[PDB]
Amino acid sequence: SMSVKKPKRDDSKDLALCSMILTEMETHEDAWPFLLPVNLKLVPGYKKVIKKPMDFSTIREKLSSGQYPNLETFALDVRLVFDNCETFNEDDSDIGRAGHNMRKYFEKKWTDTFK
Repeated sequence: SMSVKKPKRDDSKDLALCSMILTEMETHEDAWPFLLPVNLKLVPGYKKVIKKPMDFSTIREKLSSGQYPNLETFALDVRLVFDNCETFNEDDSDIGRAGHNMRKYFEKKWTDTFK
């Protein structure tokens, strides 16, 4: 509350560390469905169904230009990528499996880097 604060967690490395995580996600062999925005002209249904499209290249640009206020807003966009994928893709498809794999990979790196 006013003039009453918990001890200051050091957040000075968060930007660098989210960039490293994002590099590791970008270079994973199963990243290919997620590297670029879904082409809304060429993929029927996507525009109407997926209210907030997100992809690794869009996260990279937001990261690089100070559009994440804190590390939690960064994780919310990474998770959005996988939540969108599960909304649109069957679990038993190459893309569906890719999304599960990547979400697992992300959540481990997130825990090991920050928790």
